[PDB]
Amino acid sequence: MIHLYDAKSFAKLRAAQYAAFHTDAPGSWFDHTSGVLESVEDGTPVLAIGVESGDAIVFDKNAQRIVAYKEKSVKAEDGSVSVVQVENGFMKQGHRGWLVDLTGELVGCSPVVAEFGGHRYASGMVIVTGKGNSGKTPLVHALGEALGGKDKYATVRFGEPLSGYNTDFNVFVDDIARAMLQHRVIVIDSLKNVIISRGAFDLLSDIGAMAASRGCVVIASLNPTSNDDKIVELVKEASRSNSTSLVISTDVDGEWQVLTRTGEGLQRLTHTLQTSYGEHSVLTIHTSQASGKAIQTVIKNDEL
Amino acid sequence: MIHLYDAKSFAKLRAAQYAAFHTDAPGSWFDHTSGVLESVEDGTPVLAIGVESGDAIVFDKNAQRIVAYKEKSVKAEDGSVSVVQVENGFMKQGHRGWLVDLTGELVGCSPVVAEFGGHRYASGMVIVTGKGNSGKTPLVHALGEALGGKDKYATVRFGEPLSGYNTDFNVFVDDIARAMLQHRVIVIDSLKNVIISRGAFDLLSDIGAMAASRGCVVIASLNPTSNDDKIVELVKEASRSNSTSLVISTDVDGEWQVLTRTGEGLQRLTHTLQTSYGEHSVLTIHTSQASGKAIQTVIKNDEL
Amino acid sequence: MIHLYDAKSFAKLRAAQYAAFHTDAPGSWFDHTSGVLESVEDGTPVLAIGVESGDAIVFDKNAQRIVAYKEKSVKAEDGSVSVVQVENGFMKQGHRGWLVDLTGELVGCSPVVAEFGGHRYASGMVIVTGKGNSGKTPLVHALGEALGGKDKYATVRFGEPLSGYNTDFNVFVDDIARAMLQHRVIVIDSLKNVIISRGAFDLLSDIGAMAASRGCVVIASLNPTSNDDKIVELVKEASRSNSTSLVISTDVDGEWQVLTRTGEGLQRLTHTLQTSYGEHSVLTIHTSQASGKAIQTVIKNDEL
Amino acid sequence: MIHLYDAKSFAKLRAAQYAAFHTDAPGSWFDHTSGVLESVEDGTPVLAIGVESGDAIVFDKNAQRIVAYKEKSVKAEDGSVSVVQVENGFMKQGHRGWLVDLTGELVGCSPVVAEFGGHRYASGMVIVTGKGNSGKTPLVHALGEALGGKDKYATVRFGEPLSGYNTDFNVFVDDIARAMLQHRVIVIDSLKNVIISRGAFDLLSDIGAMAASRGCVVIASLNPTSNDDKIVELVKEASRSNSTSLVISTDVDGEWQVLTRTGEGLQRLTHTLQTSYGEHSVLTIHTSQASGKAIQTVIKNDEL
Amino acid sequence: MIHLYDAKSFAKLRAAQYAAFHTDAPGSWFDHTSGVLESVEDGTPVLAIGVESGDAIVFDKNAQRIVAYKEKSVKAEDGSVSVVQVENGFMKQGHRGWLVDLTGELVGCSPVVAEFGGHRYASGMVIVTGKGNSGKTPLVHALGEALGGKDKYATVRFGEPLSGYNTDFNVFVDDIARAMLQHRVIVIDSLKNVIISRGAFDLLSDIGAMAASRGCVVIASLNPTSNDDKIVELVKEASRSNSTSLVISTDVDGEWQVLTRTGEGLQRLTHTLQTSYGEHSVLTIHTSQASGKAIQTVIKNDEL
Amino acid sequence: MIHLYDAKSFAKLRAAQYAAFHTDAPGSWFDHTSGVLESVEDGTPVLAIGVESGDAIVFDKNAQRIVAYKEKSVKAEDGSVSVVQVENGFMKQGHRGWLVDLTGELVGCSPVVAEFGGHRYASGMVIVTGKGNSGKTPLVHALGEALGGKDKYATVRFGEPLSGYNTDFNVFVDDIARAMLQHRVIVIDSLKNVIISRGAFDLLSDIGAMAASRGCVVIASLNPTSNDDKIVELVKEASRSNSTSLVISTDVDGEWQVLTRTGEGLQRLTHTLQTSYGEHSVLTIHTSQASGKAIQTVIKNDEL
Ligand SMILES: Nc1ncnc2c1ncn2[C@@H]1O[C@H](COP(=O)(O)CP(=O)(O)OP(=O)(O)O)[C@@H](O)[C@H]1O
Ligand SMILES: Nc1ncnc2c1ncn2[C@@H]1O[C@H](COP(=O)(O)CP(=O)(O)OP(=O)(O)O)[C@@H](O)[C@H]1O
Ligand SMILES: Nc1ncnc2c1ncn2[C@@H]1O[C@H](COP(=O)(O)CP(=O)(O)OP(=O)(O)O)[C@@H](O)[C@H]1O
Ligand SMILES: Nc1ncnc2c1ncn2[C@@H]1O[C@H](COP(=O)(O)CP(=O)(O)OP(=O)(O)O)[C@@H](O)[C@H]1O
Ligand SMILES: Nc1ncnc2c1ncn2[C@@H]1O[C@H](COP(=O)(O)CP(=O)(O)OP(=O)(O)O)[C@@H](O)[C@H]1O
Ligand SMILES: Nc1ncnc2c1ncn2[C@@H]1O[C@H](COP(=O)(O)CP(=O)(O)OP(=O)(O)O)[C@@H](O)[C@H]1O
Ligand SMILES: [Mg+2]
Ligand SMILES: [Mg+2]
Ligand SMILES: [Mg+2]
Ligand SMILES: [Mg+2]
Ligand SMILES: [Mg+2]
Ligand SMILES: [Mg+2]
Repeated sequence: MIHLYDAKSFAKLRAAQYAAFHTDAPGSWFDHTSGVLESVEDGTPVLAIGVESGDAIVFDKNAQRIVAYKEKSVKAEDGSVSVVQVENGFMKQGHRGWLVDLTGELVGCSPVVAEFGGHRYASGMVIVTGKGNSGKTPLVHALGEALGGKDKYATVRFGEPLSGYNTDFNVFVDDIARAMLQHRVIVIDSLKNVIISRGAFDLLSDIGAMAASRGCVVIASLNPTSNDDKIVELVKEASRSNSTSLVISTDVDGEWQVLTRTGEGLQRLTHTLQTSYGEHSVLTIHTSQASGKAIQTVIKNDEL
Repeated sequence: MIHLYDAKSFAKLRAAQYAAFHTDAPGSWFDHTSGVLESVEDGTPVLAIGVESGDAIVFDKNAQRIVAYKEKSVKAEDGSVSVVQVENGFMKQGHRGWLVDLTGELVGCSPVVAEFGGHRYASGMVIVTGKGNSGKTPLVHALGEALGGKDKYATVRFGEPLSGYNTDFNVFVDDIARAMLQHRVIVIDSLKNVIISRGAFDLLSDIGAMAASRGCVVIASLNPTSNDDKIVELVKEASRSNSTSLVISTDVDGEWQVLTRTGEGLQRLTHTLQTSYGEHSVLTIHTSQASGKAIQTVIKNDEL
Repeated sequence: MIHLYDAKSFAKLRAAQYAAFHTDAPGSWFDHTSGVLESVEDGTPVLAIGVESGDAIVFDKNAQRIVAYKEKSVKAEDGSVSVVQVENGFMKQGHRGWLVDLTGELVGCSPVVAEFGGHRYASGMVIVTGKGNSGKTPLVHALGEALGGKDKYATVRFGEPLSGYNTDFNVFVDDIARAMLQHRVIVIDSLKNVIISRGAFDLLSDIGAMAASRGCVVIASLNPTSNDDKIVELVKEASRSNSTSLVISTDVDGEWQVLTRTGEGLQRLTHTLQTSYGEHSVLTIHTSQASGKAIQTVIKNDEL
Repeated sequence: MIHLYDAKSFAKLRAAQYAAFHTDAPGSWFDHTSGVLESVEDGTPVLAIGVESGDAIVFDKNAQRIVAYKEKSVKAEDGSVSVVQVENGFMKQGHRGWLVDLTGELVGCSPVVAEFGGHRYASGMVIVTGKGNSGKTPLVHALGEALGGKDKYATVRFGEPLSGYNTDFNVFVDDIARAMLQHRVIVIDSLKNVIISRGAFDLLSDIGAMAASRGCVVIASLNPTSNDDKIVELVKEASRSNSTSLVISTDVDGEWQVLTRTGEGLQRLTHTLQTSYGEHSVLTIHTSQASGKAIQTVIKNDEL
Repeated sequence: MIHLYDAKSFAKLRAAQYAAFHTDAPGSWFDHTSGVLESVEDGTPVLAIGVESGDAIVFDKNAQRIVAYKEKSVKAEDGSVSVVQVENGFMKQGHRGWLVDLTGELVGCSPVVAEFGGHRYASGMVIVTGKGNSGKTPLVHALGEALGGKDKYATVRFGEPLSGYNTDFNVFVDDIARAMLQHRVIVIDSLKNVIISRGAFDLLSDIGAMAASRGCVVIASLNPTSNDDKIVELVKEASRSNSTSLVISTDVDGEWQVLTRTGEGLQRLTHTLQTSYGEHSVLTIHTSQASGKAIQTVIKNDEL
Repeated sequence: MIHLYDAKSFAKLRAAQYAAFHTDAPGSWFDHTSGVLESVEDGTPVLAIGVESGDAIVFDKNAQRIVAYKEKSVKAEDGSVSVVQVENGFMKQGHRGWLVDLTGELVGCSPVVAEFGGHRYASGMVIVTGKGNSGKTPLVHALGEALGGKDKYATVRFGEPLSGYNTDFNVFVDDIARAMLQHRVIVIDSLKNVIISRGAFDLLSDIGAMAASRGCVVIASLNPTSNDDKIVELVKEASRSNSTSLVISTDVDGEWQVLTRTGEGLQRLTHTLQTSYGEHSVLTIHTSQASGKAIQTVIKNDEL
C-alpha cells in the first residue's frame, strides 16, 4: 500500500530497517512470516507467481495450487482494496507476489537471513556471477549449506543438459513457489534459460521482493559469458537492480566478492570470501565494509 | 479543450501562468482542485489511468475504483463532447487523465507546490536522477518531507528487491492514482521497472500533466546507469520532456541541481542544493537563476 | 480522383497553382471552403481522421461526431465512386481526409493563408523546429497571432507535463479535427508525443493535405533534440515531406528561417525572421528567395 | 502459367520479345489489351490489387469494384486451374494481378509504349529518382505529356501536404487500378508514403508486371533523400528490381539518365535527356546505348 | 523416417549414394520416381507445399489440388505413423514435402539428373548467382535447355516487372509444385522476391530436398546485389546450405563456376563453364575437381 | 522436483554423480531407464516434446503418440503434484520432458554412455561443430558407430537438400522422440534448420536434459559458418550451455577436440581425436585432461 511520513515517522522507519539487517536475530524474520502463513485460513491464496504466458498461478500456505477461488476483497489500511479471484487454475483478479501481508508497516528491509564466518547475509535474491575460472555451481551449493546452518537448503534445478533437470518454465515457477513457502535457504541452479517471455520478465522483477518479504534467501547462478551486449546488459541490470545481494568472482581463482544491499536507502556492504575444493568438487568457504555507487559500477564492468 | 486567443487574451494568459508559479501562495492550487473534486457528484468518474495492457481503470473522488458506469456525455465550452462509460472494471469510453475539468481556462501552468529554503518548487513530475555516488532514494525522501512541510508526504514503492515492495504494474498505477487524489506531495521510489508495455508508456506521458493539473508534486527516482543507448536515451527523454522539473546529481558528493519549468513558454530556473547525512542514512537538505536550452542539454549529457 | 492532362490543360493548372499562392487574396481559399462546407446537407459526413488504433472517427460540418450513418455512395467525375458509412462511432466505409470535395480540379496548391511583415504564408502544415536556444513555444504562439491577423487563432495543446494538458491521442485528433473545421489559423503545441501508433502515423501523413485543402494553417512545434537516429530521422522526414512549410531556428538567437512549398512542382521560397521578447515571454516577430533542393537538405542537417 | 521450351521455341520467344520492344508499333500492345479487356463478359473480374491490409479488391473492365462474385474456375493450357471468388467486396479466391489473360505465350516483354525524341520507351514501371537539384515532380509530368503524345496522361496524386491530395492508401490503389484499366500513360506523384504495410509491399512488387502486361507505363517519382540505410536500400531495390525503367538525375542540373530493361534476359539500354523550364515550372524535355550490370550498380550508388 | 546402421550397412549406404551420382544413368532416378507416383491410388495426396501464410496446399499425382481428404494414417517401417487430412483446401494434418515415400532406404543422395559437355549434374536445387556483368537469366535458360537434353525444360516465372509475370507467392508455389510433379528440369526465374513470409522460409528450406527426392533439378536465379548484410547473408546461407549445387559468376565475363554436392557426407565437385551469346541474347554453354570447405567459403565471399 | 541437502547428503550426491560418469559400467544407465519405461502401465504418457507452435505432443513407452488421455495426477516426494492430460493430440496439462521419473534423487549426472579408444563418453547432447575443412557429417556417423559399439545407431535426418530428407519440424521432433525412446546412440544430421520458432527454442533447451536423463547420447551436427553475429552467438550458446559435450574441429585437418561435462558442479574433461577417410568417405576414428572455464571460452572463439 502507500505509506505517509513526516520527519519523525521516517526516522523511525529507517532505524527499524537498519535493525532488520544489523541487529535482529538471523532468520527471525523468516520464522515470523512462517507463523503468519500458518495462521492463514485454510485454502486462502497466499502467493501468486507468473507462468510463461504472463498469467499467474496461485498457491495456498501448503504450496498447493488453488484452482478455483471465488472473488473476495479486503480493504487495506490506506483504504485501498485487495481482490483475489481464481478460475480454472488462473488468477482472474489479484496481483503477483504475496497475497497476504507479511511485513506490514515494516517495508524496505533486507531481513538478516543468516550469519556465517563473521558476516551477516541478507534475504531476498543473491545472484552469483562473474567471468573467469571460479566455478559458480559449486559456489551456490556451498553458500546454500553455509547459510542453511542447522537447516537443510532447498535446490531448484532448471535448464542444464544434465539428468533429471526440468527445462519447463512453468514447472520451474511451481518449484520456486514451493521453495519460498517452505524453506529459508534456496539455491537455483541456472537462471540462464530465463535470461524473453513475459513470465521470465515477471520472475526477474518479482523474486527479490518476494524472498525479502518472506525472509528467505534465493541464491541464483547467472553466467554472463555471452558476448551479446543485448543479453549481457540484461545480466548486469539483473545483478544491479533485481538482486538484493551480489556474489561475483574476482581476478584470483577461488576468491569472491559479496555486495549486500542492507535496506531501503541504506549503504551497500562488501566483504571477500576465500574458498577451496575437497573431493568430488565439493567447495568450502573459509571462515576466520561500506562501498560507494561508483565502486558498484566498477564491479559491474567485470562482466564485459 | 481548444482555446482561442488574440494578442490581449494571450498576454493575460501568460501573466496568469507567470503568477501561478511566482506569486500564488505555495500549494494554493492543490487546495483549489481539492475543492473542485469534492464538489463532484458521488460515484462520478474523475480520474482514468492506464494499466499494463493499455486499458484504463477509473476512480471516483474518494479514490475508489468504478467498475460500472453507464454512458454519460458532457458538452464542453468549445462545443466538444466528453463521454465516459465504465464496464466490467474498464473504461469503455473516455480518455486517460482527469475526467473532470480542474483547470478551466488556466492551462499551461506549473502551480507552485511549495516553498523551501528560499526556493519555489513546482507541482507536476520531478525526476531525480544522475550518475555518481550521490544517493537518489535518500534524496527523494528528504525532498518529500521538505516540500510536504506541515503535511506528511505519500510514498509509492515499486520494483525493488526489498521487503514489502509491490512489483505488479497494475497495483502501481492504482497506488499512484489514489495518491494524486489525496496528497499534495508524492514520492515514487523506483520508476526503474517502468523504463516497455503500453501502460508504462502511457504512465510516462501522462503523469506530469495529471499532477500539474492537480497541483500535487510527484518526486520519482530514475537511475540512468545502464550503458544501453536504447534505455539511456529513454531516460533523457523522460528527464527532458516528461518531467516538469529535474533534480540531478553533480560532480560533488551531496550536491544536486534543480531545473524547473515555470510554465508554458516560460523560462526554466535552476538552483543548487547541498545535503548531508544524519543517522540511518536520513538525508537533510541544507537551507541558508534562468537557464538557456543549451545549458539544459549540457546537463542531460551527464547521463552518459 | 485522377486527372487527365495535355500540354495546354497542364500549363493552365500550373498557372492556377502559382496564383493560389502568389496572387490570390490572403485567406480567400479558407473563405471559399467555409462556403462549401456550410452548403453541405445537414448530417453529411465531411471529415474523417484516424484515432490511435488506426480506425477513423467522422465529423459533420459543425465539428460534431457522427456515430451512425448508413451506407451512401457518390459517383465522381472520373467515374469513381465514394462510399461513406459510419457504425457505432466508427467509419465502416470511406477514407481518411475530407469526405466532401473542397478542391475540384484545383489540386496541388498551397493556398495563401495570410500575409504578414511583407511575406505571404502558405496554408497546410508548418513545422517549427530546430536545435539551439531559440524557444519554439513562444514562436508558434507569435506566428499564430501574426497569421491570425484580425482573427483569433486556435490552440491545441498536447503531451506536455503542464496543467490542463490533454495527453490522450484520441482527444487530440478530435481537437485537431474541430480546429480545422472552424478556424483558419491553428497552433499545435507539442507534436513530440506523436513522434509509433497507426493513428500517429496517419496524422503525420494526413494533416498537411487536410489543412492545405481547407486553406487553414496548422503551426506545430517539434523538438528534434533526442540523439537517437531512429527518431531524429523521423523528425527530418516529417519536416522534409509532411510539412507544407518549415520554420527552423538558426545560429543566431531569436532568428528563424521560413522555407515554403508554394505549390505542386513549384519552387520553395525562403525568408528570415527576427524576433524579440516582451513581458512574460510574449514573443514579437519583427516586420520591416527561391531555394534549391541542396540548400534544403543543408538546413535539414541542422537537426543532428 | 508455366511454359515449356526447347532450343527452337526458346529462340522464337526471344525474337518475339525483342520485337515487342524494338520493332512493334509504339502503343500497339496497349491497344491490343484494350481490345481484350473490352471483349470480356460483363461483370467479369479483370483486375485484383491489394489494399493496405494485404487483402485484395477486384475490378471489372470499367474499373468498377466487384463486391460479390461466386466461385468460378477456368482451366489453363498447362492444365492448372484459375479460380476467382469475391465476397463482401474482397477476393476470397484468386490472385493479385490481371485476372484475365492479356499476354498468352508472349511473356517477359517490355512492350514499347511510345517513341519520343528518337527514343523508344517501355511500358511497365518507370521510377524517377536521384539526388541533387533537378526536380522530380516537373520531370514526371513532362514525361507523361511526352509519352502521352496524342493522348492525355493520367495523374494519380498521393501523400503530399498539398491541397486535394489523397493520403489514404486504399483510395490510392483504387486510383491506380482505374488508371491502368483506362490509360496508356500514367503518372504517380509521390511513391514516398508507400515507402511498410502488406498492401504497400504488394504494390511495389506487383505494379511493374501489371503495367507491362497491360502495355501502359506508370511513371513514379521516388525521393531517396533519407539517410536511413533501411529505407534507402529499399529505394535502391525498388529502382533496381521492381522498375522496368529508371530515370535518374545526374551531376548536371536538368540532365537525366534513362535506363531501360528491354525484355526478359535482354540488355538494358541507356540514353541522356536535357531539359529546361518555362513559365510556372512547366518542364520541357529537349529533342534533337547498351549498358552493363556493373554500370547499372554504379548509377545505383548515386542514391547514397 | 529414422534409419539404423552398423559399420556394414553404413558402408553399403555410402556406396549406394556414391553410385546414385557417379554411375547411375543420368535421369534414371526421375524415371524411377515417376513410376512410384503413377502407381499411387487416384486422388491420393502426394505432395504438400506451404503457401504464404505458412499453411500448406496439397496435390495429387496429376498436379491437381486436393481440397478435401478425410483423415488417413499409414504406419511406416520404423513404426512411425503418417496421417494426412485435407479440409477446405488446406492440410489439416500431414507435413510439408513428399507425402509418399519416393526414396525408401536410399536417402542422402544427389541423383544424377543429366550429363552435359562431359559433366554430371545433380538433381535438387541449383542456385545461379554472383556479382559482376555475367547475365543470370540467360544462363538459367541455357542450363535448362542443356540439362533438358531431349526433353523440354519447364519455366516458372516470378516477381519481375515484365509482361505476363505472376507476382503472387501462392500462384508461385502452385506452379513449382506442378512443375516438380511433371518435369525433370525446371527453371525458376527470380527467387528475388522470396528473399520474409513463413511460406518463403518454408520454400527455401524445402525445395532442395523435394527436388532431390524426385530426381528433378530446379535451376533458380538469385541476385546478391543488395548491400544489406541482412539479406546478403540470407543469400549466402541459401547458396551454402539450401542448394544442392551452386552456379556462380567469375571475374571473367561469360565464365561460371559449378559447385556440386554429390551426396550425404560426400565431397563437393567443381568445374568451370565458358559461355557466349548468339542472337537475341540466347546464351550457349561451350562444351569441349574435388573442393575443400575452405575453398567453398572463398567462393561465398564473392557475394559481398 | 526440489531436493534438500545438508553437508553430508550433498557430499553423497556429488560422489554418486562422479561415479555415474567415471566408474559406472558404460551404458548401464540406459539399460536401467529402459527397465523403468517398460515397467510403466500401458497407455501411460512417458514423454512430451514441443512441436513448432510451442504446443507439445505426447508419446507412450512404445513411441506411439497418445491423442487422448483424461486428466490424471500424481503426487511426488516433495509433495508436488504432476498432472498430465492429452486432448485432440495435444498436451492440455503437463510439462515438456520425461513424464515419468527416470532419475529419482540421482540428478545432475552425465551417465557414461560408452567407452571407446580408451575414453568414456557422456550421454546427453553432443554438438559437433567448428570451422575449417574437417567434415562434420562423416564425423557424426563415425561417432555414432563407435559409441554404438555392439548396437546399431539411429539416424535422424533433417533439413538438407538431399534425397529423402524430411524438412518439416514436427516430423523431426517425432523422429527424435522415437529415437530417444528406443536407442542409446542417436545421430542428428543438420541441426542447422532449427538454428526461430518456439518449438525450435524448446528443442535446444530440452534435448540435452532429456537424453542425459535417458542415458542415451544425441550426436548433432551444427555448422557455425554464417558471419551473422545474431546466429553465430546462438551457435556458441547452444555449444556452451545446451550441450552435455562438444566435439569441435581444430587447426589440423582430421583432428577433433572433445570437451565433456562430467556432471553437475564437476570439471570438464578434454581429449583429442585423430581420424582418416576410407572408401566412399567412410570416416574412421583412430584409437591408440581437466580443462578450465577460460580454456573453454578459448575454444568457443574458434567459431567466429
Ligand atoms: N576440483 C575442482 N578444482 C577446480 N575447479 C573445479 C573443481 N571441481 C569443479 N570445478 C569447477 O566448477 C565449475 C562449475 O561447474 P559448471 O557445471 O560449469 C557451473 P559454472 O561454470 O559455475 O556456471 P555455468 O554452468 O553457468 O558456466 C567449473 O568451472 C569446474 O571447472
Ligand atoms: N550514511 C551515508 N553516507 C553516504 N552515503 C549513504 C549513506 N547512507 C546511504 N547512502 C547512499 O544512499 C544511496 C542510495 O541508496 P539506494 O537504495 O541504492 C537508492 P539509489 O542508489 O540512490 O538509486 P537506485 O537504487 O535506483 O540505484 C546509496 O548510494 C548509499 O551509498
Ligand atoms: N524572456 C525570455 N527570454 C529568452 N528566452 C525565453 C524567454 N521566455 C521564454 N524563453 C524561452 O522559451 C523557450 C521555449 O519554452 P518551452 O516551454 O521549453 C517550449 P520549446 O523549448 O520551444 O520546445 P520544447 O519544450 O519541445 O523543447 C525556452 O527555451 C525559454 O528559454
Ligand atoms: N523554374 C524553376 N527553376 C528551377 N527549378 C524549379 C523551377 N520550378 C520548379 N523547380 C524545381 O522543381 C522541383 C520539384 O518540386 P517538388 O514539389 O519538390 C517535387 P521533387 O523535389 O522533384 O520530389 P520530392 O518532393 O520527393 O523531393 C524543386 O526542386 C523545384 O526547385
Ligand atoms: N548479347 C548480350 N551480350 C552481353 N550481355 C547480354 C547480352 N544479352 C543479354 N545480356 C545480359 O543478360 C543479363 C541478364 O539479364 P537480366 O534480365 O538483367 C537477368 P540478370 O541481370 O542476370 O539477373 P537479375 O535480373 O536478378 O539482376 C544482363 O546483364 C544483360 O546485359
Ligand atoms: N574422402 C574424403 N576426403 C576428405 N574429405 C572428405 C572426404 N569425403 C568427404 N569429405 C568431406 O566431408 C565433409 C562434410 O560433408 P557435408 O555433406 O558438407 C556435411 P559437413 O560439411 O560436415 O557439414 P555442413 O553440411 O553443415 O557444412 C565435406 O567437407 C567433404 O569435403
Ligand atoms: Mg552452472
Ligand atoms: Mg533507489
Ligand atoms: Mg514547446
Ligand atoms: Mg515531388
Ligand atoms: Mg533475372
Ligand atoms: Mg553436415
